[PDB]
Amino acid sequence: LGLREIRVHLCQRSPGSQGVRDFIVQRYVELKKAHPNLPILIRECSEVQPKLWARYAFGQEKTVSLNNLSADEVTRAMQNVLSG
Amino acid sequence: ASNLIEVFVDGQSVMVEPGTTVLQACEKVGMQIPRFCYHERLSVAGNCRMCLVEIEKAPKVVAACAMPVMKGWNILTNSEKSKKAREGVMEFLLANHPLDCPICDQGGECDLQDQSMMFGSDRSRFLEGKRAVEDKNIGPLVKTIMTRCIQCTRCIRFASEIAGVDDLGTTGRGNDMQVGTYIEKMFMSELSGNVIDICPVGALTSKPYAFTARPWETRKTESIDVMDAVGSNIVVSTRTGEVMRILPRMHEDINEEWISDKTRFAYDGLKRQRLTEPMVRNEKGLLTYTSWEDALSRVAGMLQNFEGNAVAAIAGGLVDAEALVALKDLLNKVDSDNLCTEEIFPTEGAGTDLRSNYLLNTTIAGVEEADVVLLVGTNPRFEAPLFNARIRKSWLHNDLKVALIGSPVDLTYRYDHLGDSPKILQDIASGRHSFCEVLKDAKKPMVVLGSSALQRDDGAAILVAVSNMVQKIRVTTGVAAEWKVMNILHRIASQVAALDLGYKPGVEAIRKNPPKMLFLLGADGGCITRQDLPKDCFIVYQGHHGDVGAPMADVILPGAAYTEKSATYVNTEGRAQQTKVAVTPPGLAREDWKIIRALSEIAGITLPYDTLDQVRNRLEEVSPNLVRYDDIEETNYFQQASELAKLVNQEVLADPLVPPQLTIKDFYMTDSISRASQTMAKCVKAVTEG
Amino acid sequence: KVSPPKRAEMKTSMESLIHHFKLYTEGYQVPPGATYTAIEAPKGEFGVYLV
Amino acid sequence: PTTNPPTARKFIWTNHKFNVSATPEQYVPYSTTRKKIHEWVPPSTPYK
Amino acid sequence: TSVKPIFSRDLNEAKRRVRELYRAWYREVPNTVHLMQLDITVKQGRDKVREMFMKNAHVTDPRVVDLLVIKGKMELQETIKVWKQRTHVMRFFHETETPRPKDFLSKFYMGHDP
Amino acid sequence: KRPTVRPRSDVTHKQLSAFGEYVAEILPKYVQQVQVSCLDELEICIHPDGVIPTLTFLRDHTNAQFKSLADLTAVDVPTRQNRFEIVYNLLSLRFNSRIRVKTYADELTPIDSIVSVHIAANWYEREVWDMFGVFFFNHPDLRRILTDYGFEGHPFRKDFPLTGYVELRYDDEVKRVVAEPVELAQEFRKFDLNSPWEAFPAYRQPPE
Amino acid sequence: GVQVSPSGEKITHTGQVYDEKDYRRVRFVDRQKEVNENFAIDLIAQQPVNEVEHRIIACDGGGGALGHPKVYINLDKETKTGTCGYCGLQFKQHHH
Amino acid sequence: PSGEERCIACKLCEAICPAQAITIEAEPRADGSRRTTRYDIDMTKCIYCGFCQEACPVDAIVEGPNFEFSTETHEELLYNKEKLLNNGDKWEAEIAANIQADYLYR
Amino acid sequence: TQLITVDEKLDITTLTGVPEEHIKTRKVRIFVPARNNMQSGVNNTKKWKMEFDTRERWENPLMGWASTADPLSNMVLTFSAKEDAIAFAEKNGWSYDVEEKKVPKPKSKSYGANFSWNKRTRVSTK
Ligand code: SF4
Ligand code: SF4
Ligand code: SF4
Ligand code: SF4
Ligand code: FES
Ligand SMILES: [K+]
Ligand SMILES: [Zn+2]
Repeated sequence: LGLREIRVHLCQRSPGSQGVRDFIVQRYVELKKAHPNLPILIRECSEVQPKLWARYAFGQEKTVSLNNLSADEVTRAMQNVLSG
Repeated sequence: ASNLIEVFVDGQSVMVEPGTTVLQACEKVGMQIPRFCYHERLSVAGNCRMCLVEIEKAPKVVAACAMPVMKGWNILTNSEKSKKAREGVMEFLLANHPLDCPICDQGGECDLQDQSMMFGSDRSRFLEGKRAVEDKNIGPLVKTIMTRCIQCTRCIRFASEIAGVDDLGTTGRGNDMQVGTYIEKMFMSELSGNVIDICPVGALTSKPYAFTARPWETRKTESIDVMDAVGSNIVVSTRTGEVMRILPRMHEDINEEWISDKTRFAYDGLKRQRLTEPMVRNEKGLLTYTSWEDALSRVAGMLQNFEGNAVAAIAGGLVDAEALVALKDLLNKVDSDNLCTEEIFPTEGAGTDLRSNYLLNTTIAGVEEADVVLLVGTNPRFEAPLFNARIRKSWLHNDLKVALIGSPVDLTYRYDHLGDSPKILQDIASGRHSFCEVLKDAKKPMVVLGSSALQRDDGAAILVAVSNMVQKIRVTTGVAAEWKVMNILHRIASQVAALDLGYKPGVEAIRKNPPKMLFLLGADGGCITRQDLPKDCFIVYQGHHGDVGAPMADVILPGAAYTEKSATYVNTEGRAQQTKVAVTPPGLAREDWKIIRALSEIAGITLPYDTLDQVRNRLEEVSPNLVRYDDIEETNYFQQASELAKLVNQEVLADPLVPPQLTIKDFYMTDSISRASQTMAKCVKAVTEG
Repeated sequence: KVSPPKRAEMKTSMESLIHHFKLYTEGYQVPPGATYTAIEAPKGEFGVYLV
Repeated sequence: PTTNPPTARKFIWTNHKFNVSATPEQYVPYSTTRKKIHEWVPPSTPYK
Repeated sequence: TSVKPIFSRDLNEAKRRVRELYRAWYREVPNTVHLMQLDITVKQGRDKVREMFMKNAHVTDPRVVDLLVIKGKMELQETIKVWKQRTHVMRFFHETETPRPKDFLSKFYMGHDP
Repeated sequence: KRPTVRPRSDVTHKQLSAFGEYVAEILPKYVQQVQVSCLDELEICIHPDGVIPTLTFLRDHTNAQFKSLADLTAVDVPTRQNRFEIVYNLLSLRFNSRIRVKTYADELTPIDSIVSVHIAANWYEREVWDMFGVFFFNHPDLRRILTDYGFEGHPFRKDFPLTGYVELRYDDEVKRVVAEPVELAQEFRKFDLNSPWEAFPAYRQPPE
Repeated sequence: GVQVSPSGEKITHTGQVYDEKDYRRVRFVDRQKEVNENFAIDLIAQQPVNEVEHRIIACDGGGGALGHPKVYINLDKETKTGTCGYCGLQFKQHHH
Repeated sequence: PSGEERCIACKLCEAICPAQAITIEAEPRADGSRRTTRYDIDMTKCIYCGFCQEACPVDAIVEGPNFEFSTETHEELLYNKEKLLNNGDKWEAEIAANIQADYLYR
Repeated sequence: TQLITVDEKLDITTLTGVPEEHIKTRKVRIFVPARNNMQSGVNNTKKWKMEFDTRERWENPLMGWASTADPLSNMVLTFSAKEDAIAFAEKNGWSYDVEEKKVPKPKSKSYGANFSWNKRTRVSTK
């Protein structure tokens, strides 16, 4: 149940990744301040769907598609992943 | 047609730029003019006179390799004058060329033989005695039979321009003019097998490859080199299921036409000290051969015994991303996050979270594009020889301004040595330096920080100091947002893929929480041993060479090599490439991800994939850029990484930045294959004693 | 470039050795095209269609 | 070969041998190349 | 995406030809087993014919189904007038070949073949 | 004049060009291309729908009288959509001439058999079907003629392996001749016998 | 010369010999492994060095067309005899 | 005539061998000469066409006049370098005479 | 009347006669072959090639020859176009990996650069 890893896959140029890009620009830094032991791996590619992976203990992974989600509900999805 | 001129090849019109040569226009049309001395990456020499072609309404044939097209020229390439000129030039070459074709390593690879058959006459009129030239001993890598030399100065131009040694040349005059070294001098720099590549005749041959195979019988497999983190595209030449040769591949964005000497001649280490069967410790404490079932059953029993921080893994250098994600998934299913690498990167601040924090963001075309390059704590000539070759190419052509912070090493070009202290980073970031005002004069800077420099104790402090310096540079110079200044140069093939997959760099987690069960995925650096490991620790080493990790292991699992498996490796640029299968692993050795998956199945936690394509699917769902082969998609968020770096509050040490590789003797042996290679042993002996 | 030279010429001359090497390793290149050559075989008409 | 004997060479067999098939002195083929891949030799002393 | 039919306009009469060919093969299997002195029984020969048909059953292109029907008629006719011998008929069963199990552990224990 | 160069007569080239124009304008419905080679050989490339009218016209015309079929073959070029090129070489004894008729097919479009026009086409089309898998409509008996009984696959295709997929051996346990997946004691060593230098500039293809 | 292994098996001129525990010597059980007795390296080592008067010598192996292709050997090094790449004959320039 | 092997490991015989019956492996010898480590010719694969002996540039491989070498096993026709050198040493008194008689034609 | 519609991917694996192992388990490579750097000619870099993945080649116990067990080891197919190779691979049902044609970058070659007044392109020898 304990969170081990957060992976954010986005695009450098896509309408669906615009909110994810905005979230990483304005809010990733203090997220890393709040959790400076958790790997939030930011991976960006040309033609990938905006996707969020939460790896918990013993290899379980929860997958959240955040295609065409703007910054504030991307933030609340991240908060729901961090809390539960 | 702005700034373009119309020319004709055999009557066919074509637009060309000004300064385009006749040969370049002909190959733009689609015909390859014959050549012996022209190389498109060397300077124009114009001496072999084989590229003589006839221009229409011109009485004298011109050399296409040197003469530029003027305007409206009709280049009659297949005219009678051109054919007669080619026949005469081949006759003059083969007049004094020696009858050495059966005893020649250039059997079917001979430009002279092929151009003879395609353009020269079919018989000789030379009734005189041929000349003969005594041979040289320029090293144990290049065998010289100088009687075959046709004096095209390709080796001399390569050594002058790309190798940057100025050691070869022509001594004498006329027919007695000999290519070589006047004194008994041993020509051994890095990038020295490319003279064997570019010598068209068999005068400069490979001494490990001497009298071994033939080009028609050798099969060609296009793969990737893992000896460094450049990721040079290569051809493995394999005959009858045995690796026979390594050649470069043409890739203009990575390695151009050349590969390093370690890459070219370290292939013979794959025939010695190879792990072929699984082995386990017996009751006497000695390694004995056993079956795959028994070895994997022992490891699976231990893996079922332990969990959590008690299980850990360390990844070496010649490790593919497939086995990396396999071991990561296995330790994640036993709930272990101690997936460490031998190579150290600072985890403070952004760490490996942002991909731009540990990448050569400017890339090698950006090395060609830049104007000033500041190298911090690295020796690129031995850490990444093709990277240094591209720096020297930019230094020759674009007048690149190079400066170095670190120990003064010979980089085969003249640079500005700012000093070896790391306090110069603070000085430049503050803005009270002569090279700081040089940077503020410059427009497109490029700061390359070495992973060897990051290996130090104050690696985080060095990284955050360089990041602050780069941020100050971008503030004070006003560069474009598309231009990337910060770059990290790696010397480890597996490091970038492991950092992308989420491995924590360095064994600091291993030292903090010593595990009772350890995996050594190709780990031969000796970073973690049994002295700082607990006494009743179970070590399993999965690898292809038994060098440092196998003798200290309880179970040895023979994996595959980069020539023996199809594998994913990510270079310093972040570009992912895949090696193809050239040969098969010897004995009972298998593919590494297959070994890990079978071990997981026996342990009872089955990994959700069975085939290599499914492994690539898992790689994509972890980080979807290890499947974008030969793709150079750019990264961002350097502002965020620099902000986290600024909030990191470490301070640098007073130790000078000394790279581990100060000399080519340190360059020649770096990993297990180089240490097991006899050719690198001969090279070390030659550069130390001879 | 089609028929191999004599053995003495091969062992004496450079071009003859080169042509012997290339003919007995790779062989002569035939220009592309198709022909149907038929001769009067003793058993009838022997035909060869080469592409 | 009594008026015109053959050229004498030191490597020519001085004793002719007939067909030695199905005899103990018959020909048995083998690979004339040596070992190509050299296996790693584990140490003879225990780590502990 | 428009092509020339071979014999069948669509999948319906192609399946009709398949049914006719299967009918004639089912008729010929006992005669084959009796005439060519096969060690097999009538039941497993019909099972062999049926699972050959199910092996080919995944295709729905009418041209490919027509060509498969044509090839099946050639095989059947070759069995009607006995040119295909006992060895050629027994080649369908692979009784002299050790099969390869499809599990990852066994394919790992044998060799490098995926 | 030159003792090493084959002598050339242009009267045959002119005659074959005239006859090619003749056939092309007589049958514009089917004839797609007409060429005369440097060897003075006439090739007429036709649509597959006109194989029967073209062969019948060439056999029964007063000016053609191509009553003898030299051979019937197929060439597998697996880079074009219709990968099998069917070639009919015909001989005219009345006019002492030879002609070649070409057509195309792929794996799924059969072409009309010419058994009604020439009787050797029976066995020749049986050979073409057995070696390449090109079906022939309205054939008397289309079946294998050269391969083994129950041989699976068409072996003269380019993608078919040289050694094949199965090999025969006598098994004493079943007392039979059985087929195994093929294993070679020595693998066939492929040779890359292609010079990197262009041989014939007359056949230099334009760049893509 | 032909030498024997500790196994008792003769070693060929290529240096090939079977190991003690190698099973492939059962093909030589009740038969013989034939090794060519005349070793070419020893036979060419027995040949005396031809003492010539020229800076560049020509070799065809003897017999003209019956030998190897004609090559030229440059005898400039006085510390090393020039070896024919085909026949292995050694030549030395007479500088006295 | 010195006793050195005529073969120089140049692989044209196996390059021209139409049945692919010749297998050659080579390495420099202890004195640095270019010699073969393996020279196998399969009699059961050979078609006895003389292409090797007419492509050999140094008259090393020859088709000598021996034809009464039928064996009772398939293995004995799988020749190697030692067997071929033994045949050359046995038949040198006749092979050299035949080459002397005929070499002016070829 | 003589023209029907088919909306599929042109699968002929049931008619090729290839065993299902050598269809499903094989991977093919579609690529323009790299120029052999020991030569300078570029005539072998004009046509696209399809090859198969390398399988096991072991040692014969009798002669030491390279023994193989797969038939598609020497199978190399030549195509005039990448799309033609794609169509052939999808038609025969083989899974493909395709890499684009690596063309040499155009280069500014100037013979007068070897004798410059101030640039570093001046050579010290010829
Ligand atoms: S370099 Fe070429 S022409 Fe010269 S001996 Fe070697 S193969 Fe013959
Ligand atoms: S050694 Fe080779 S590259 Fe150098 S000048 Fe001579 S032929 Fe040219
Ligand atoms: S004679 Fe025999 S070994 Fe010689 S080339 Fe012909 S088939 Fe090959
Ligand atoms: S036998 Fe002759 S052709 Fe064959 S490798 Fe030896 S020298 Fe060359
Ligand atoms: S290629 Fe131009 S003269 Fe050499
Ligand atoms: K060379
Ligand atoms: Zn000699």
